[PDB]
Order: sequence, then structure tokens, then C-alpha cells
Amino acid sequence: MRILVTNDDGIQSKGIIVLAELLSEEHEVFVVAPDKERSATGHSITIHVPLWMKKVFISERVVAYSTTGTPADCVKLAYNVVMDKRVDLIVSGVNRGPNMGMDILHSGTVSGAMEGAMMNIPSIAISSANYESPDFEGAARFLIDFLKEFDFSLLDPFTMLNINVPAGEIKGWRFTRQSRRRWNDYFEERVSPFGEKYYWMMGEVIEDDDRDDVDYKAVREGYVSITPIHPFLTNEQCLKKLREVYD
Amino acid sequence: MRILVTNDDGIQSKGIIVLAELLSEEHEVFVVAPDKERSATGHSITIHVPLWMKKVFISERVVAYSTTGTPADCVKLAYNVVMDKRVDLIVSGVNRGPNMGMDILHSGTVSGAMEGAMMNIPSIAISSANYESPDFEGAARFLIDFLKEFDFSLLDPFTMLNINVPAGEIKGWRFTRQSRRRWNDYFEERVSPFGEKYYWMMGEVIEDDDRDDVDYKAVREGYVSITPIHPFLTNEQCLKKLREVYD
Ligand code: VO4
Ligand code: VO4
Ligand SMILES: [Ca+2]
Ligand SMILES: [Ca+2]
Ligand SMILES: [Ca+2]
Repeated sequence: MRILVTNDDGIQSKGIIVLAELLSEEHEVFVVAPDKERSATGHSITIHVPLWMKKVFISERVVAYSTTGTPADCVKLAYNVVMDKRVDLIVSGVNRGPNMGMDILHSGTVSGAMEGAMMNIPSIAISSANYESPDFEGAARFLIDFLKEFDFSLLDPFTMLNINVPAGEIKGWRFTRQSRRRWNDYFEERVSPFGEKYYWMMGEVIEDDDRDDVDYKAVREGYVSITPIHPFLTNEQCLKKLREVYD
Repeated sequence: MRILVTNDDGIQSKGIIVLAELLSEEHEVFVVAPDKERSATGHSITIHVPLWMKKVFISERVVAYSTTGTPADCVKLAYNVVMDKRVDLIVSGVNRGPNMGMDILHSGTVSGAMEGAMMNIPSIAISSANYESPDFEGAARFLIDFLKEFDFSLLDPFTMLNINVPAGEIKGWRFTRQSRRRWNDYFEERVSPFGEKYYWMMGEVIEDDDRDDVDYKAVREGYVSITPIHPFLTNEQCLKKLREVYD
């Protein structure tokens, strides 16, 4: 397969390097990633200014470039100016840290894969669920094994797989639904040298999902969480009720 | 919905034309069919040489392409190259003549639909059960109506519907099982101008199925035969016996 590999931690992250190398053992791998820290950038794109690319070195057989854009920008550039519009699979990661629940909306890792979904290209976002002690090779190894056991015809149009791999011992994997895991954010106030106050964003996690098949619960149990997600945010149930009340 | 229409007689067949046109009245239809005769081609596919496609005209409303491949090749090409992996339904037909019993293994019509089933795409193989005097419109009209009343969520994984429509009167439809209808075939031997003998395959049909709910019996009684089939040939009964006998 012609695979495009990107991430949000920069082309110099161990997470993307390990992943790119392993996939190159049996696939035509191309790497187009950000040249800096792009975490928490969500699905932002660059349209007001020019985008720049730089050919870098990852390992022979692997064509790589760094860009001044976001993960989503990287996928757009890779598709049109690097891969001749021929991409069989996109893998964004391996991210250092989990991307579950509502946090996926501000996730740069997920955004890369989601841009692929928007372009209707099979895409996967993969994250190592332990920021403090990530396991990049383990997550990449899981992906290799997963590909040999996953039927992409079952991945609907415009859909991607958001994968979270537990750092410890993998007991297995489960197809999950996105949880409503979110945060009760708050700010710590401080004062600058020039007397102006500033704020640091902090927060306490909220894990109150009642369903057992949600992402974080599987990861918590030592299972890889695999959620099929797509760029369609319509709340169907709400729309149906709204249409019943308003004619 | 996005429907892929194909067949095994050729993109210039009256059976596929009538079907595409009628379906294009309410759906976005794409036609990808063989550029020549493909009856009796079974589930063959092209892997040793390249495949080619040609844009052709069928109706100012349908996107059509002929290919140098088999019916199964047509579906693969349609799904991966023409329809951008966006196929809601696959309809192979309307074939001139029945496709029942063991003949479905040699059927190019069934093969196209089976390729769809293998990708878990709702698929239908449809034939007008009368080679001599077929009724393409009647079969097509039946399908249109069938699509408005059948719930495809009832189709198990990897399962397609093999449909045979009576050429005369359609008293109604009934779910059937594949029969063991086959042929007492032999060869008509002849001699060429250069003294070498050649063989013409010939045969008389065999209808000796005792079961009452088989395909040809339904068609014979004026009912549309609808058989749910899948790509699994294991003889469970026999497997059970051989197991309890040896090991
Ligand atoms: O670092 V993420 O933006 O992909 O959590
Ligand atoms: O022409 V068939 O191969 O589908 O009887
Ligand atoms: Ca990150
Ligand atoms: Ca035919
Ligand atoms: Ca025979």
C-alpha cells in the first residue's frame, strides 16, 4: 500500500519514526509531518498564508518532508504535491498520550487522520495511552498486526479509526464508541513581572459514561480501543425530535 | 443512493440498459461492465495482466465504463476507481436467462454480485428466467419495487441475494434456497478443415430436487425466486461425520 504517515508532535518524534520504519518493511511509505509542536491544534488549517515544505531524512526507502503547517495541512500537501493523489492509507501518530472522549476535537493527531477521512481515504489515528510512559514501538507493533486482521471494506466512506493503545500489556482490542470523557477546566491566576495577571489552563477529568463500550473503559482494562469516527456532527436524535415538534 | 450496475453479457446488453435507465430515475447510477461476452466466466478475476477501462455512453444521466475484465473485476474497479469507495448497492443484471442451482458457480452475473457480498456491500444478482424470450422491463420493474420494500439490514455479513424473475407473470416473490439444478452435459464432436476434431459442449437440464422451497420450483410457479447466498462452501454435515469418525 501507498501509506502516508503524519503526526502532531513533529517529524522528529520517536512516535512517528518507529511507525514509519515498521510500515516501510512491506509498504510504500511517505512521511509529511509538522516541523514543530502541534498538539491541541485541533483541525486547524493554513489558508491565510503560504505553506512551506522541507525534505528531511528518516531512513532510506522512506520519502519524508516536514512542513510549516498543521497535521491537516500535511495530509493535504502529501496528497496533492507528494503522492500524486494516490494514497491507500493514512496513519497519524504514534501520539504520546491518549486521545479519547471529547478531547478528540482538539487533537492534532486525530485531525490528521480526520482530514484523510474528509478526503475519503482510509485513515487511522493511533495514540499510546500513557503520556508519562509512552510505548511507541508497542503501539506501532500492534498496528502492524491489526492491519493483517482488519477488513478495510468495513470502514465506511469518510470514516477513520481512532485507536488508543494501552502502554502496559495488551490483553486484546475492542471496537468502541467515543465516550463523553471531558474536563472540568479551571485556571490558576498569576501575575507577570509587569504586574499583569495571566492564566494557566488546568482541569479535573470527568469520567461519567454509563455505557461499557466506550473508549476509555476499554483502555482502562488493558484493551486497545478502536473507534470508527467521521466528520459528521449532526445530533440525529435531537434533529428528529425537533422536526416532530416543529412540523 | 449510489448504485453500481454491472452484468456479464456486456455494457451494450439490453438487460443492463433497461435496468440502469429505470434505476437512474431515482438513484445515482454508475455502470461498469465487461467490454465483451462474459457468460460462464464464473468468479474469475484478472491478476496476471493490467486492467483497462473505457468511458462509454448509456444514458445522459448515468456514468458508464466498460472494462477489459470479468464481472468481478468490474466491481473491484468500480469500487476502488470509479465510485471512490462509495457504493450503497450493487446490482448485476438483468441477465438473459436463469441463474439457478449449481449453475450459479459458473455465473458471471452472480459473481459480480458475490464480489459485492465479499466486501459487505448490499448486492443483488438479477436474471430474467427465460433465455428465449426474456422480460428485462418486468425484472427491472420488480427490482424497483423490491428496493422500496426490502430491509437490507436483514442481510447477514457477506451475503447477497440471487434473484430469478419469471419471464411471464410475476405472481409474487418468495425466499428460496439454492437447488441442485444442473446439467447432463456431453460433447458434440466434429472435424475441422485441417482434420483436427473439436468439441462443442452440449447438455440437457436436470431438475431432480425433492425439496419444495428451491429456486427453480418457485420460478416455475410464477414467483420471483430470492436466494440469500454467501461465499462459504463447507458441507457442515459431512464435516461433522468425518470428525466423529476419525479424530
Ligand atoms: O497531542 V494530541 O493533539 O494529538 O493529544
Ligand atoms: O450468463 V450467466 O454466466 O450469469 O448465465
Ligand atoms: Ca501530541
Ligand atoms: Ca449472460
Ligand atoms: Ca453435468
